[PDB]
Amino acid sequence: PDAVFGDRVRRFQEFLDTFTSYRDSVRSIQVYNSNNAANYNDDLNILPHRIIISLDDLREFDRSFWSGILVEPAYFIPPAEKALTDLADSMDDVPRHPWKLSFKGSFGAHALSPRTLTAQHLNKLVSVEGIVTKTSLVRPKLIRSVHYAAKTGRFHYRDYTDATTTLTTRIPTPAIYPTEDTEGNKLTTEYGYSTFIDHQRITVQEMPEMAPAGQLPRSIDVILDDDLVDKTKPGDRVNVVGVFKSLGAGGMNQSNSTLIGFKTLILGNTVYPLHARSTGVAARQMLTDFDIRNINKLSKKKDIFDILSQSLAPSIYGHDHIKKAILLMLMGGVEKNLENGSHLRGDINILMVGDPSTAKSQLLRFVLNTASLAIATTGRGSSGVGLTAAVTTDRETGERRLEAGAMVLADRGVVCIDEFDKMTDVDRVAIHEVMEQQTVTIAKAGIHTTLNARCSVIAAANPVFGQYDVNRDPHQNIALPDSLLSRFDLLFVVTDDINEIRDRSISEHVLRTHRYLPPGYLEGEPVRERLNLSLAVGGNYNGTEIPKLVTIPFLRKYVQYAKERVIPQLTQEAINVIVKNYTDLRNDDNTKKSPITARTLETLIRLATAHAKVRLSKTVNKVDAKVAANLLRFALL
Amino acid sequence: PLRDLDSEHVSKIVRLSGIIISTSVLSSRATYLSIMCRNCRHTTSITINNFNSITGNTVSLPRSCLSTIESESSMANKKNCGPDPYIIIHESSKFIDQQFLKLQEIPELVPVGEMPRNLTMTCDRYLTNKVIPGTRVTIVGIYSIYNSKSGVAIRTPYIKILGIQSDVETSSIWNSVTMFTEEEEEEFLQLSRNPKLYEILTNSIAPSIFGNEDIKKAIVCLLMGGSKKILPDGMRLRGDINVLLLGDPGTAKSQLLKFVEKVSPIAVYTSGKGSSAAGLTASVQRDPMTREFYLEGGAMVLADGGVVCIDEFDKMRDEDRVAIHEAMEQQTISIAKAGITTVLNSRTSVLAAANPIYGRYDDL
Amino acid sequence: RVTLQEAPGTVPPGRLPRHREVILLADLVDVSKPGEEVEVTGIYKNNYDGNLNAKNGFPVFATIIEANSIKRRVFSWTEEEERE
Amino acid sequence: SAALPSIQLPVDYNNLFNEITDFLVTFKQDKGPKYMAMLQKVANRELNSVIIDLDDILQYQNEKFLQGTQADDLVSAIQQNANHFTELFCRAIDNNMPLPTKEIDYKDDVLDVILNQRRLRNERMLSDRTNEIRSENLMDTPPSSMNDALREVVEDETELFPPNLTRRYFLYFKPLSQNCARRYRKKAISSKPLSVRQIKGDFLGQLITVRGIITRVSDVKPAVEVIAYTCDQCGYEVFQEVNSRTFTPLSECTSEECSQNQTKGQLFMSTRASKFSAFQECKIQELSQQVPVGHIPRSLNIHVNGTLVRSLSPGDIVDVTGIFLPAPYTGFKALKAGLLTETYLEAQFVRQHKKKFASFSLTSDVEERVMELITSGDVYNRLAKSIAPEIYGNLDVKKALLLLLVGGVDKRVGDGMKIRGDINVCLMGDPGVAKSQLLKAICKISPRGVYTTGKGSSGVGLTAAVMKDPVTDEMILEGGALVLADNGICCIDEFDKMDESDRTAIHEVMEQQTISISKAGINTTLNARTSILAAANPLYGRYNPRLSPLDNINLPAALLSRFDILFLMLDIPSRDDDEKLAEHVTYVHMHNKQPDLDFTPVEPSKMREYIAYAKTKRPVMSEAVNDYVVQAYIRLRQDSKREMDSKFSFGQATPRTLLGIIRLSQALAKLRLADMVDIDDVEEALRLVRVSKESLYQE
Amino acid sequence: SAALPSIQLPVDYNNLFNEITDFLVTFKQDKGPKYMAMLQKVANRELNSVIIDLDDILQYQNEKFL
Amino acid sequence: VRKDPITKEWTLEGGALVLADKGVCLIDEFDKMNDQDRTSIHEAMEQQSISISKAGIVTTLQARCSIIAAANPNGGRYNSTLPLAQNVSLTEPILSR
Ligand SMILES: Nc1ncnc2c1ncn2[C@@H]1O[C@H](COP(=O)(O)OP(=O)(O)OP(O)(O)=S)[C@@H](O)[C@H]1O
Ligand SMILES: Nc1ncnc2c1ncn2[C@@H]1O[C@H](COP(=O)(O)OP(=O)(O)OP(O)(O)=S)[C@@H](O)[C@H]1O
Ligand SMILES: Nc1ncnc2c1ncn2[C@@H]1O[C@H](COP(=O)(O)OP(=O)(O)O)[C@@H](O)[C@H]1O
Ligand SMILES: [Mg+2]
Ligand SMILES: [Mg+2]
Ligand SMILES: [Mg+2]
Ligand SMILES: [Zn+2]
Ligand SMILES: [Zn+2]
Repeated sequence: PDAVFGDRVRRFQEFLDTFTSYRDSVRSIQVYNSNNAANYNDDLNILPHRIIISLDDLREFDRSFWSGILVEPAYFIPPAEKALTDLADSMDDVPRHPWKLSFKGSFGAHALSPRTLTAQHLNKLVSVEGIVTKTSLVRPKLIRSVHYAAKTGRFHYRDYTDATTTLTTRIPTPAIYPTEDTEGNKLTTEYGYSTFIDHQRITVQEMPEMAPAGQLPRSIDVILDDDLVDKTKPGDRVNVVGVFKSLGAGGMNQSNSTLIGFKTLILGNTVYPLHARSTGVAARQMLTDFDIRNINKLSKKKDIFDILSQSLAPSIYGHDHIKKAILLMLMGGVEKNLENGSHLRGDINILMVGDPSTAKSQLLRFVLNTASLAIATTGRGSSGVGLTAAVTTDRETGERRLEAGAMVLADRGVVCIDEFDKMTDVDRVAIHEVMEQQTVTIAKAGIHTTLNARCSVIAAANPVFGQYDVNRDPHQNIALPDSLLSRFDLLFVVTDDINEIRDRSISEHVLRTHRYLPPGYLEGEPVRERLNLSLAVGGNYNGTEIPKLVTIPFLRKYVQYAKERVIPQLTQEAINVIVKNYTDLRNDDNTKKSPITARTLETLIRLATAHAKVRLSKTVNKVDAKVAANLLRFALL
Repeated sequence: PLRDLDSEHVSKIVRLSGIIISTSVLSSRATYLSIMCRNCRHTTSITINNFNSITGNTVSLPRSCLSTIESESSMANKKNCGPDPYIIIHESSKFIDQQFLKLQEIPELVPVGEMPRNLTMTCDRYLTNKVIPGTRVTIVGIYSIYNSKSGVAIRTPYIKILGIQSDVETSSIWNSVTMFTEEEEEEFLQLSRNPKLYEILTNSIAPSIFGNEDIKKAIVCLLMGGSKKILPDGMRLRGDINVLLLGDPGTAKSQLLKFVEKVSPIAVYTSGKGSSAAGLTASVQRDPMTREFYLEGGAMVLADGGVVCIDEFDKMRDEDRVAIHEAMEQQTISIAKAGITTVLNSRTSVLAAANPIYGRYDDL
Repeated sequence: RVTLQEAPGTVPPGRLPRHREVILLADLVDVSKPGEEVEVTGIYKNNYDGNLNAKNGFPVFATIIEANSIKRRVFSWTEEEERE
Repeated sequence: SAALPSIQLPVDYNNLFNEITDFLVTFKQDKGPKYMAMLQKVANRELNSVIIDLDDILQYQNEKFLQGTQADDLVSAIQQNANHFTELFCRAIDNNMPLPTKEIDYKDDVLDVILNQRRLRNERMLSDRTNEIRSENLMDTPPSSMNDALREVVEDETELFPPNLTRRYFLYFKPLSQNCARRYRKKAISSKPLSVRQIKGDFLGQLITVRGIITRVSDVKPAVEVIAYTCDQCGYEVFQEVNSRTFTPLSECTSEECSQNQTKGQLFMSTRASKFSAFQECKIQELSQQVPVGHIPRSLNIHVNGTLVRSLSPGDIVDVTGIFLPAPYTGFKALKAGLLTETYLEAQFVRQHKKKFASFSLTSDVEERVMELITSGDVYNRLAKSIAPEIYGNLDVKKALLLLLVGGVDKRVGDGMKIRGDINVCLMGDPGVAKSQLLKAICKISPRGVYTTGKGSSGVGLTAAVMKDPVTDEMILEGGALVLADNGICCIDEFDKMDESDRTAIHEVMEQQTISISKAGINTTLNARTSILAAANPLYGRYNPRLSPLDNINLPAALLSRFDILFLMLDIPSRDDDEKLAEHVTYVHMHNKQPDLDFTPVEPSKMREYIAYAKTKRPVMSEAVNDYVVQAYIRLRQDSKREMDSKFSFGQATPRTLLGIIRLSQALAKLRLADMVDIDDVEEALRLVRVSKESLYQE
Repeated sequence: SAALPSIQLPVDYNNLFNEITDFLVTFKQDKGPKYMAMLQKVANRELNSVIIDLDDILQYQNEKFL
Repeated sequence: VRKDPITKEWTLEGGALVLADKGVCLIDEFDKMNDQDRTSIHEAMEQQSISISKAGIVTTLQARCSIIAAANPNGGRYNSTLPLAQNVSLTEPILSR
């Protein structure tokens, strides 16, 4: 019993009593676990015993304890965890594992990168952001072994600890695995009564956009324990909060005699996956009730389809039908999985082709910034293994494993392909399978695997002459094969025809767009660039929370809500419209930019379903089918 | 010189020059460590101020407990704690940073049939992370000795770094300086009040080039860049100016590119196909030690926040063409390989030069 | 340590050029640039290695030449050469 | 001591062993008890493995509860701690083992006569010990109490072969079914199929079921469980157990005689007296639906021992039930933190999602379903139209796909020359005619269907590669996609996009059914008996009537002749036919099922067993059908010669066309489960061949 | 560390030293303070031993309580 | 920048152009180069330096070397009626240097 330990425990009791949010969070975890246990008893999921703690609240309550948490976490985190366990045990007596702690908030000088991690930060709580490059196999670690002695018919047990389990060092007492009892009787291992805690080690390298352009990168190992396991995949941007620890003896013992130094790693307490641009982490936003009410009150309006569309990229003049197509693609339709395993597409593919300087790349860059899981690729820059997958070899097991390409990484997401015309044919015929079957089949030497590639694709192409020609055949203008043309749901030809009034209006719009100042910025000061890393949970300038046209942060709240919540179902009144329009398009005498197949019918169904998603309707209506039908007519005529 | 090092320089301060080819990761050495006996529980502290040794623990944990020889307590409660009984208490121990560097003799003066010779060097504390590989340095250090386990008594030489001097300083966004003194701040304000500042700046651009005044004005405009706009919908508007110079051979366009490379704070001069061993745009290869993806280099990325001077712009590879297009317009480079997907900054102005077909330009 | 091979002119036609390791001491280091032909006088002696050679199956010793002297078989001008 | 403190657990192994023992003698499912009749077959050397079904134990517990007596939850206790209950069940079985009715002859196994000699030796030592102890008469003095103390001292003095050395059976735990668990309100985590994501450390020691695709299977190797040594000095046999990947052999004898003596004998290991298990190591991979979004599928190690070997093959989607057990840590020592362990699944039971055609047997329950499908009538059309029922129309294409699934008669000539019975089908047409959907439907239907892409599957991904297998420590040939589809269907989408090397590989596959590889790595011929279903587009991407159908089909004549059926699938717009397609597709999108309610599609498992019974049949041709086939072939050859100069030509008729007609006729005879080929089957084959190419191009 | 855990005792040596210091300057038994005049004799080499009487400290505590 | 397969230690070699700094580079068979060499001599005759960004090394080496080269005409024989640009595979900018 240590007196300063008890004093720190009592101080964290006072902090937990003052801030009732953590008191409510412990109770909310406990009622969820007890309700699931009662459901399993009567007729699932379990929540881990750890609490998110704000460092700013602790700093306001007690600056000494906050600086103790940051600077000497070994002396301050175990008292606080003991205090949290005491609180949870005092409340859970009426309805066993000790409670853990996680940390959020500003870290100040402790917000570092793997390059910025130095030996002065050892034995300190640090928050480190980077990219996950390597992850190890999840391995169980024996904590208590249970054994049976058949001669006496009794169960024995032995507890095992290692240096990574405790923040404070302890005298290492290595107790061997018992095969005798104290009297010499044979022991048999009771697998299933023993306890094994999951253990992982990941490598966090500094982000390639925050790393210097010529230097070799710096990384650090992070050890994760039971409930922090498998919260990451390789390629994720992460923020790991944990204690920068030194372990063992750096060769000072006689047996060791070498200059690896003291081995250093982060004992992770907290792992936040971060959303960065063109990464595999999907952007998510926490929806408050007020935002849900705003989304629902916009849903009842009649002009909601012409309000969200024009508010996508208001800094681009024209392309009004393309904005509608991008919105319906972001809604993304409903995927059908039949009882015999046959799959039907839900997502919408858009090809744009036409004259240069027509804001195609700007639209691609907008979709890269406004979509939750958009990944940007270029034509010749990416390759066949670049988009689909590749096979490499890991160091430990020596067996071949898979590296996921851009299409696999953008599963349930968005692929923005610029310079679609300049792509190699091998990667084309790779893309044929992805855009329809929505899967990637790898048949390499020894490995045969099917990966999910459920993706929306936006493509920007150019005509073979550099400029679109009205008098020439559009098949001659695009010069793309028929099978790729059929995959894309909507194909838009954007010609830079020039008229005096239109050039006047575009010139005024661009000139008034270049005269924008951000709020809080001086007239002469340059706008600074801060890279956007968002936490993933689970032409008028003054648009402020749905006055006329919505903000981009609110618009992706609407898209997220419509994607998770409503799953519209087709009905007869939409079916008649889409059947009539499909028959008319199949038997039209007019020449079309896009060929007409049975794929256009499913395009009509997906577009009607996507428009129903905009209205937050559980049913697809006639008005959805007609707008989906005459949106297709613009892309064809 | 590195190859004129001798046994007479052993354990003496040497001043020597070269190029650094590798910098290792930072290791953690103990300065102050608090140790405790395993069963005896005797508490001791060790202070280390010497980190000069390599492949050796010149200071280590004591081989037996120090409680008995001290005899500090009157009671003194045969008891032997054992060999190496001490355990390091890490939460109360202190550490510094140690870095391994490798210095090579400069490749300009190397014998033709010989591999260039190099030396392993050690730095600690504030001498670490002060130099990147590729930098030409002067180094003051102790020519020292270690045994590595080729001769019965042969020791490998190494240098304990006492001081690093960077002969020239490379220019990038990370090494850029934002601080300004008051006298140069006022002196630059006296420049802006001159109504003929435009004329004197255009005359200062390539003084040894006759004519091409409009091109020199355009170079002045290119060097400044323009106001960059970030809009509430997120669509970024670029302010950097890209200028192309098409023309007949021998008309000082390459000299204009070289002068822009010299005068720009950050600048990279390359050809259309790149350099001899430095590529164009962005190169994402694997780490030579850990096999993990990293950005090896590239002209358009190394000169972020600066100017890329592309000579012979007509002759270019196909992947470089689309990367150059994207990096001109969106000021970013999208990289999507099987291991890594990213969009990285290439906010740089392009000054390109090219020749037309059939030799000279044809008016017809 | 300097690797010295038999000069290809002196080698008999069908045979391969033999090579030796020559150890140069304090004053003799860096006097011979690789690719140049020299004459070395020295003591011909055996290398001592642990447990000899296990590949051969015979107690076979490697040999070296501890160089007593190196003789070779420069754009420096004197004052008279400048006058000339 | 306090070093190993004791804990109290709810499990008690005394009344659980008594419950196990009473279960094996009293479980009468509804001759005599089930497991007592099974142990008679085990004792008669006619049965090698004992399968303990947890459904039987659950029913036993239900009967005990209805009787009113109190029974422990044996099913749950087995589920948590199955590794102990394997040995408990083996002890219970060895306690109550019936005598063999049969006597051992010279045709029995060597292991059986070894175990019989060990049992006879144990009996003889027991009798000799009690006889000499009776000869002592060390008290000269209650007969029955004397015999009880006598057997007590005799069984304690002598060294016997333990029951581990006298067991001829392997014991496995079949998981309790979900349906049986639903009846008794029992919640079976053992039945619930988990992905590799969800097998965490808290499942260790439990009996769990994992569903996934098998990727790699090692070769069967003898893993020694206990090593036998002979000593010349004392005549004892010394046995040392082995439970790790490595062991140290015994040198000096450790028997009772040589321990006391000053001269210890030298032990010589004997392979035949030692105990081995047939051992396989397998890799199971997550299914694509199991993998979360943006993740890579993970793999699990499966250990297969005893009788269960060779029941797992690469590419099989399976439910593997086994005990999740830890293994000693493999990996770098610096990376390990504490008591880290590797994991593996010790396999207990395997269920196939797709049943193999060769494993089909005429069990009683199969027969009534086959008779029901026959007596429903119109089996050929019913099976063809129910192949991909979400695809509207394409009835003749689906008919040829069903004949693709069934196949014709594989022919062996006494000279050794072989004519393949497998049918090859090409489906070439305009984009958007759902040919990829049809390939996926067939290629999920067939038990050994492998789906490939034109450039996604390379040459080394088709044929073979010389790879090292580390568990058996040998370089072995590992097959590509064609080897994975051996005696199955290889599903080649984007046929015209393939490179020429893969075209040569399939060129050898399509006729000779072999792949001959002569590279630096390897000099082999390997069996690739795949039936090939290819999907393709014309040369221009869209079919045009201006060009010849040879011209816009970029396919060589030799590779054209290999395909028994080529379907041109034209997308011709019409007002009436497109409306039916539109209403079909909209109905499928709205009710998530098929439009026409006048017929019920055959389930893929029912279709699989009917096709298996069809593949068991071996039809032959008579004189009349041979004459009709000969006349049809002559007419086809003359017609092709006439069409050669015209644009109507679809190639030249070859003897391969004749063999394809015969193969299709035999497949159609197989569907009717007939031992002979009829006129009508030949006419159906001819009309399928004619409407494959000529009829649609004429329209 | 955990090898030498801390304990909390009612004794505090800070306000006890201040109480001792105030006792030695302000205790006037009834020339000037007693122990201040005694320390003058100690400083003048006239006295060799200092006797602290607990009766004086008890009287000091009584006066502080009153 | 190359790693020795035995020593496992990296070396930076500037090549023949950097090694001939303040000297002479003698290039035989000038017409038979590959693309990488053509870029290297183009950079050396353009700005008398060689830029390398490999294996974490980003640097510029001085390549102020005079160049003497030997080449053969196309077809093995020089043609008087054709001019110099047609007689070699060398493009005009490298001929101008
Ligand atoms: N107006 C000028 N004033 C001074 N020097 C000049 C002028 N024009 C050409 N030169 C010189 O001519 C030489 C040729 O260099 P450049 O003209 O820069 O080469 P360039 O032909 O323009 O580039 P190319 O098209 O790739 S060959 C240099 O030494 C220049 O200094
Ligand atoms: N007859 C049909 N019945 C039902 N769905 C159909 C039919 N024809 C086409 N489709 C649908 O139209 C789409 C065409 O997809 P695919 O199966 O890729 O067609 P395809 O013949 O493979 O085209 P490719 O790959 O360019 S040759 C799918 O969503 C099909 O479900
Ligand atoms: N209709 C438009 N409205 C606003 N800006 C435009 C429009 N068309 C082009 N621009 C501007 O012209 C620039 C050229 O880039 P972009 O048009 O995206 O090239 P491309 O069309 O070839 O992809 C962009 O920065 C964009 O802001
Ligand atoms: Mg563009
Ligand atoms: Mg030039
Ligand atoms: Mg397809
Ligand atoms: Zn001690
Ligand atoms: Zn013996």
